Amino acid sequence: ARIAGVDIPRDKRVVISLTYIFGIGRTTAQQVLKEAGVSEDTRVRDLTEEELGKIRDIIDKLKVEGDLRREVSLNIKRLIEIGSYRGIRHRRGLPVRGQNSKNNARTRKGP
Amino acid sequence: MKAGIHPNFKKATVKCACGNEFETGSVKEEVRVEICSECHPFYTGRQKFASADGRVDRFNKKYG
Amino acid sequence: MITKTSKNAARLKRHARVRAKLSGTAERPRLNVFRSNKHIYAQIIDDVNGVTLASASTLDKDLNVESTGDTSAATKVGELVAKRAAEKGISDVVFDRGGYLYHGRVKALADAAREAGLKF
Amino acid sequence: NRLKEKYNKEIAPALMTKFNYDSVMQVPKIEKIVINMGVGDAVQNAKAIDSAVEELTFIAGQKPVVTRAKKSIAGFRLREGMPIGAKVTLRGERMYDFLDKLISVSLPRVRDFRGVSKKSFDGRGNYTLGIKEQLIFPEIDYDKVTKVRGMDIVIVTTANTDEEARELLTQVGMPFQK
RNA sequence: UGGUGGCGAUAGCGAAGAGGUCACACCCGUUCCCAUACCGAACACGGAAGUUAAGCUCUUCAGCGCCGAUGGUAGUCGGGGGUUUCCCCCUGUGAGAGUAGGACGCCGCCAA
RNA sequence: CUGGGGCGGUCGCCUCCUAAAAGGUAACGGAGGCGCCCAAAGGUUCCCUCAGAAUGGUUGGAAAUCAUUCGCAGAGUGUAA
RNA sequence: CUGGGCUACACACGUGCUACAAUGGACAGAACAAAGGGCAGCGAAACCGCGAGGUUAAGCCAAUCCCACAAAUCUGUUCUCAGUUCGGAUCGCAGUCUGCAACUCGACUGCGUGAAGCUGGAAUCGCUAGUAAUCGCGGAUCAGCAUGCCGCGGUGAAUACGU
Repeated sequence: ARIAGVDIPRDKRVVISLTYIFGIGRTTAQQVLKEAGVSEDTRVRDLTEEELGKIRDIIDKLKVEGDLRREVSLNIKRLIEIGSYRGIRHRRGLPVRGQNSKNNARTRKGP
Repeated sequence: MKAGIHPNFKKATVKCACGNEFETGSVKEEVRVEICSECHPFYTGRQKFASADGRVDRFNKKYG
Repeated sequence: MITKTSKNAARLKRHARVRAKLSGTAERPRLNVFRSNKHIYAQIIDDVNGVTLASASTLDKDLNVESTGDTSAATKVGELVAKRAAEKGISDVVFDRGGYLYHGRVKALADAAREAGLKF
Repeated sequence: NRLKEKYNKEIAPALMTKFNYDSVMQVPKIEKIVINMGVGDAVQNAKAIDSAVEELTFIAGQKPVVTRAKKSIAGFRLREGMPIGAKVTLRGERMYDFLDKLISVSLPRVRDFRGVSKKSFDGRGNYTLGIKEQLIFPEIDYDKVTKVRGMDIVIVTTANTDEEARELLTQVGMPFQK
């Protein structure tokens, strides 16, 4: 499940249904789902036996769950292995993407 | 085979979104199935599917 | 890979625990059944002597069935061998169950012996 | 009989021509599959062992057997009795519909399914297979329990060496990790 | 050649070949008779397609396990002596281990 | 009871050793236990065989479970030899 | 003079921002200001780019022109009580602008991701009406760099029994 995504929506909004999977979101769901033409539409679970497969072709041509986790693996793992200046904060614990270290710290350190 | 403990198994009709069908047996008279080996990219040779792995790595970054 | 016990192999571990219960003879020789796949036998044996007193089997060119290896028509040997020792007159015999279940058509062999006369 | 007609037509002579044996019947096969829960309610405090009954009977309608703890455990729960995990040691022809539900149906419902277990053989011919999900098998309802367990499935071969058995399973067509 | 017995693993583990028409086998099916903490693996049932592969038989090995001495010693009955926590003779017994060696079986009854 | 007595400890029952190859055979000698428990842990019919080890697996862990070989017994046999 | 640091980071605080949501969230249309700056500058319109912005270029030494469109607010669709069609960090890929150069260390935009939060303890604060609170705008620094600072307007409250 579902017929379009893996662990897709059921009895929920169509734009949020396209906003379910790890990579299918709100803007792109409105974009490629807007190319399919739903707009919620039909707002719960009834798109089509041939429309939902239209989300299998238009909804299937893009990606990506394992490719998003794999690109992140080559990013925090790529720069985590190819260096780096993003690695020492990519796993070192401190703020990597820019912040104060005496700051709120609700990304890595906390309290 | 104990009587009344084992559910009846009518001849199944497996189906798929790609229109592929398979004749087996199940408790249900008909069985729609989201994915089949004839549709799954791994079993179907080496289809590009979505990758195109290694594009690009470990380097290919140039612009003039 | 899976090593299995043959149906002759462990069967004689079930047979000897009957052999520790009965004395072979007592003017009453012991009487076993041999259930093969094809055709099923019957001997009349007794310790101490080890003398097979009288015998036949489903393999017998005299008195064929001719269905040969199925239900109680193959226990004519259960009828025959009791009629065979009936001319020896001996006896109200001891009955070995072999290593098989006294169930039928293994029971039906020894069933055919009783209205052929022999008291057990 | 779709897997059963598969190897009774081509696969068993295909290994004979790959490398020899006497007596063409001398070919490894599918012997027996032992599905396991192993759960024991973690750790007996559910109390529903018997929740694993409803979860298991729709993989295949074979009635299961809860495996009783054959030892007392000093570090956890409990002493013997109070069984730990269910079990179906299925065989025969229901065997050859369990595997058709695996390869082309439920094994791609493992999410990241590509190929697996280069080394999970027991050394001399058994094939072990751990399972971590239970939306996998088709007649499991998503309307039902929605609780997460794990499984083993132990495929048993006939070959003396898993050399012959691994090459058997590739003539079966088993997707391995390469 | 199969079945059932009797004899201390000298009968056995292990290695290696060879046999299947008949017999014992695997093998095939599960409607029946009946079984599984489930299930025709087993147990039960009726059948004959495939087989020496396994069982089982024969044949070679002494790697292992076993049997097993003779001689000689430890110990020891019975005397006798002492330097007496022990030791010495004499008479008769005699171990254990090891070893020379044997052996990977005989003897039946019934059935073809 | 006693290596004078007192204080300590023991008084009866089962097992072992001391016990000298039958069987007994002592000491305030050396070890354990016993004043119960099982409506089945009894009787019978009919099945089946352990412990540990390795190999691989589900949260699985040095170990609960699950499969293939090993495994004459290194397991159990209510409670202790 | 180059590079670095002032930006580090188990931890405690200080002041603010944005939230925890239906008097709300997303969209469509309409309406209302005041103030200041702009020649080493503001930049109109036109086209391009979702986008941030790019191109050229009329005009303005400025009560004329530009910054400029205000936003909260009003009228319809819809979300419906849930960590969510709320909220927004973190972090990844992809672009723009600034600069000798944006990795330590500028911001903005795209797609994705969607922490924690469901009105916050003892205690503590500011507040007497165009005030509190709240919604936006402009400017000093300044190539870039505001959630601060200084001004500007918009919606429009309750209570003061008494010492």
